[PDB]
Amino acid sequence: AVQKVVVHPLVLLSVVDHFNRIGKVGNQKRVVGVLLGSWQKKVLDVSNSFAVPFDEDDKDDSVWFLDHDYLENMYGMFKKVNARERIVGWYHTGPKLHKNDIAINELMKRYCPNSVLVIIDVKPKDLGLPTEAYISVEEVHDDGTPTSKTFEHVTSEIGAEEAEEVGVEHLLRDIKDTTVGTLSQRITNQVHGLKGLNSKLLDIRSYLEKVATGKLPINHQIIYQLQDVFNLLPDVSLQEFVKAFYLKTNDQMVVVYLASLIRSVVALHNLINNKIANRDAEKKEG
Amino acid sequence: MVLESTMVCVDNSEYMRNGDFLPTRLQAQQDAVNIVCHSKTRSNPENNVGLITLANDCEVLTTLTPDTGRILSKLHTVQPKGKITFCTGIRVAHLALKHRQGKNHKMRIIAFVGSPVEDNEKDLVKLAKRLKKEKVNVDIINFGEEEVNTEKLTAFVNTLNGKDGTGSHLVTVPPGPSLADALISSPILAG
Amino acid sequence: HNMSVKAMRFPPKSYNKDLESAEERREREQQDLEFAKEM
Amino acid sequence: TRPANHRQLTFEEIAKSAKITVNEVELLVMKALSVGLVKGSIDEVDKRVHMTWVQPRVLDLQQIKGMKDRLEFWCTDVKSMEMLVEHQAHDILT
Amino acid sequence: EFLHAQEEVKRIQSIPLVIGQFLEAVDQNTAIVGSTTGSNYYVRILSTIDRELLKPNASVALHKHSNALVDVLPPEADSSIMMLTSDQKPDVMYADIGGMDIQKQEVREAVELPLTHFELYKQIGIDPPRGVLMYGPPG
Amino acid sequence: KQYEKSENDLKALQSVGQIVGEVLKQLTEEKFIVKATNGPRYVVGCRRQL
Amino acid sequence: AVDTAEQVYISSLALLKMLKHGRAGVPMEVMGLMLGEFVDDYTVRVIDVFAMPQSGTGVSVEAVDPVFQAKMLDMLKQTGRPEMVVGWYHSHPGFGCWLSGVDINTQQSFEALSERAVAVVVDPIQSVKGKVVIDAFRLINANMMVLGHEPRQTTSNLGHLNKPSIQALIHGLNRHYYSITINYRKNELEQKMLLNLHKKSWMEGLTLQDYSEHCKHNESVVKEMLELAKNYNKAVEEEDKMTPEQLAIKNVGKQDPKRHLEEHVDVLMTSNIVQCLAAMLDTVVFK
Ligand SMILES: Nc1ncnc2c1ncn2[C@@H]1O[C@H](COP(=O)(O)OP(=O)(O)OP(=O)(O)O)[C@@H](O)[C@H]1O
Ligand SMILES: [Zn+2]
Repeated sequence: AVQKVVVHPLVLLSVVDHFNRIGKVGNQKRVVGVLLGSWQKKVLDVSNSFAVPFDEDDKDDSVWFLDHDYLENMYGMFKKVNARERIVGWYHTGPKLHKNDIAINELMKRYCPNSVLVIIDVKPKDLGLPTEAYISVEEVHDDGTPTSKTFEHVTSEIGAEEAEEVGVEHLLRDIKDTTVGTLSQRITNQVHGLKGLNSKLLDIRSYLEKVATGKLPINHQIIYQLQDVFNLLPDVSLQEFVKAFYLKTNDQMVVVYLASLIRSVVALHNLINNKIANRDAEKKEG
Repeated sequence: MVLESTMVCVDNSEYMRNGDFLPTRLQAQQDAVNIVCHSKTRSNPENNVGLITLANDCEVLTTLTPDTGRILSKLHTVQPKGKITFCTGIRVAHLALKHRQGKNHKMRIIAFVGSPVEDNEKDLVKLAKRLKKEKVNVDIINFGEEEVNTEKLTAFVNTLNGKDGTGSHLVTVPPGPSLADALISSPILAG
Repeated sequence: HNMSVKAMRFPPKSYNKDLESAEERREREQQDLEFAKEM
Repeated sequence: TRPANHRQLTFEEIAKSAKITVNEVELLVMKALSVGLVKGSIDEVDKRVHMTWVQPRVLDLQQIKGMKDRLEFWCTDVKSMEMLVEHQAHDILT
Repeated sequence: EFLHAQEEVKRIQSIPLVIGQFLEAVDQNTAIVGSTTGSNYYVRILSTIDRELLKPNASVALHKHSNALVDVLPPEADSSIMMLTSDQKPDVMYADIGGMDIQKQEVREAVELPLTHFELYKQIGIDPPRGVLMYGPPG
Repeated sequence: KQYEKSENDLKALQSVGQIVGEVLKQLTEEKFIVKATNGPRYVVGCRRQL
Repeated sequence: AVDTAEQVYISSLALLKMLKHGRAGVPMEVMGLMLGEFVDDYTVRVIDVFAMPQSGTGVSVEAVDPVFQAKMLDMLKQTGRPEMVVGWYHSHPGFGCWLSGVDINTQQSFEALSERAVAVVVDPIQSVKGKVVIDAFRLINANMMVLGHEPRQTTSNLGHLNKPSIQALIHGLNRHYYSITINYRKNELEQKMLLNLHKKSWMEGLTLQDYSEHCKHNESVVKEMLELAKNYNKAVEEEDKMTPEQLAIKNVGKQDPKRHLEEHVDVLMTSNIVQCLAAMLDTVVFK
């Protein structure tokens, strides 16, 4: 239903500072808060957020509290200072998908119809993007209990804004791999993207570990996609795909040959522009 | 005035479903809640009163507020039907008591039982010594009908005012459908 | 191409001062800016 | 059963395994394409069909060993090919 | 660091920008414009402008206090837009004019026939007319 | 009420005039180009809600 | 007294709050409140900023409702953690930064509460990347200006490091208020999680980029690159001629083939090589 999301650095830091301001609890706390923003053109947007007062105990871990007085009053304030701004969903700090995050969404679904969640990271280390968002469905299959409230991950990305890029680029001042030439693609996706294939490669290997040892659900709805992958594995070197390849490339290196061929003539013309500069400078200057 | 925050736990379980008490059980304990929040409110303007239940779905129907009109509106057509779950009533009380406005306030809860309980006394003695280690003073007032003589309740309040607590109370239900105001005339006079 | 880079970087020599703008014109800019600030 | 090497079969083999005549198997496989349990093409003159996609079925705890092993050396191709990019492309990015 | 300072200068562009018109340049990287306030000035440039987007009558951008070149503009006029083409073509056919065979075919030669078949005027080279005048009694 | 009627003018003397202009064309979403009934042509931005 | 070595520390979030709320209602002078720990006589560490909604239409600074900041002060008290109000701000939008006569009044209403309150001006237009422009201020007593006496008694080479702007020098600059050198507090906990997340492709370079139109676009550059090279066979030939400064001023009306050429050589080069190598890795990786 909703295509993808847009997340700002303001909300991105604006969870982490709250994790600091409850960071004096020491023992254990998750950061849970209310996510605010709009969505237009079936593109989700996230602009602002805050956090709800919240506690939890491990013994009888089916008890949670969201102060709706704080919710109504503070969102009334945010509506008052910005009527354009509104509710969009929620977020929890999300290390590993806590258990109450199946009916928190049911607790606050009366506010937003597509009451969406956001899982973030407070210990940032990965080779990907540590921002996650699911969506609520209660989809029905064809075996066992039908209507099952399973969250489903819609794709996610960090959105920019012309206002906030001044502050972001100001707060970097650290490293910036611009001059995007023949190098920046090699590292933004050719070095790094293979490691992007490494983790998704290793993930199904980790799921695979139930061979006779792991959890109880065997396959049913996992192996049609895997069987579809191994059926969908590409063509081997026999056909014209080789000769179209060879044939293909062979066309591209022509254009490479022309471009490199003109570049040397350009630099040689600059050398003549240099000779004229130094010669008619030696006898004239002295 | 004196620092507390009154947290009432209402009983919307499925054994609250007759007119044995004269107007309505719901209206009777409802107006009891009204006059005890007049007592706590008019004895202390700082005290706020919100309501929780200990049924299957322990919902915060009203957020903890010094208002009473939302409390009245939710107690209108509250639909007291569902399976009681008392063992999570302790956690859904105390965790909100950690959610309260200030820990300078006295941890005081009133708890309403008008249904048969299926708890273990081991479970409420783990939660009871949990309330000992958390220093929590709850006076439980029984309503409606009950397993006679509060089975596990005397042991619970005993394991609540035990170890120099000795100030917590357990008002049992008299099994006669009378006007409950004189039934609760003792804790409102002296806790 | 690279040899046409390596054997042509000689040129940059001789000339050695790129002045910012001036000194006395900077002082006169401070005086005229001081008069605009006084105005 | 047929691997991804060929997965290409003949109407003689279909006539054997279903023991039905030559002039019915085409009407069978057009029905199979109509249901969409299988996806492939039909050549008539060489009497062979190029089956590409099949309906995904279920399997026991034995085929997951095969998919495990096919996964396993598929990992080290990514390792080995990626290591050329790391080692050789090292001076382009520190 | 040169990439950092490279973007740093363009804060001067910003918003509160007034409009003049480019006239000519004295030298490399210093020029002469005419403000739409009416007066002309001897102004400085901004470095990152492609100078080959200037030509003659360029609409330029001027800083509201320092009064120097800022940015080049896509062209603008208010005298008229461009005859907006939807509710703008007066419903009038060529057949609505009767008895103007000389002048209709003649202005057809004068205007749109060099607009389309330019290579005949160039190829034979008969110097197609720049502007046309038409007159007579009214109506 | 006499302090109220004068209290209208207590803060009512703070509105500042608005230059009457005219839209020429539109460069970008935020880059606009106008000219008043006074003189020169300007480059201008708008409120983000209007 | 002070030593003009005050050194305000702020945050890594409040800058974002200032630019967002200062940018959303930008042509009106929006404002709000500042909220952080007040450390010693020299420094201050303002960790948080919440904004205040306006009073009505009109370019000014409106007023402050202590009902509203009394409540909002307590929302974080009963939810997050207690802090202290230290300063406040407004927004000269595209002006630069100074104190107006209206600004100095509402400042003067705040310094009487706490003597080390802070005036702050954000300018969310003239900032681009390295120029954020804030320059927090505070009043100086005009009584000592009547005394003819110099305040603020410099004991450290820390004050006169930034030269003041000429427009604030036209304004009350040094006769009614002073500047404060500020900086920022940050950590790798934030630096990594904003660097690693801002501009990230996912698997996009592991694609093929419109495989019919790649060679077609390659044609679509080379075709006019021919005639542009004919112009390079035009523009060299007026050397051994008039001086290159005239060959510098004279080339401001018509395009040159040189720079325009070496642009397109780069575009064809990096356009081709990425599609080549990225095309060839998948042959190994996928079967
Ligand atoms: N075929 C025609 N030839 C000449 N006149 C015609 C024809 N058909 C209609 N007319 C009339 O002649 C008039 C021509 O209008 P038009 O405005 O072009 O006149 P004009 O020559 O421009 O005179 P003026 O300059 O005074 O307007 C029209 O009002 C129309 O009524
Ligand atoms: Zn101001």
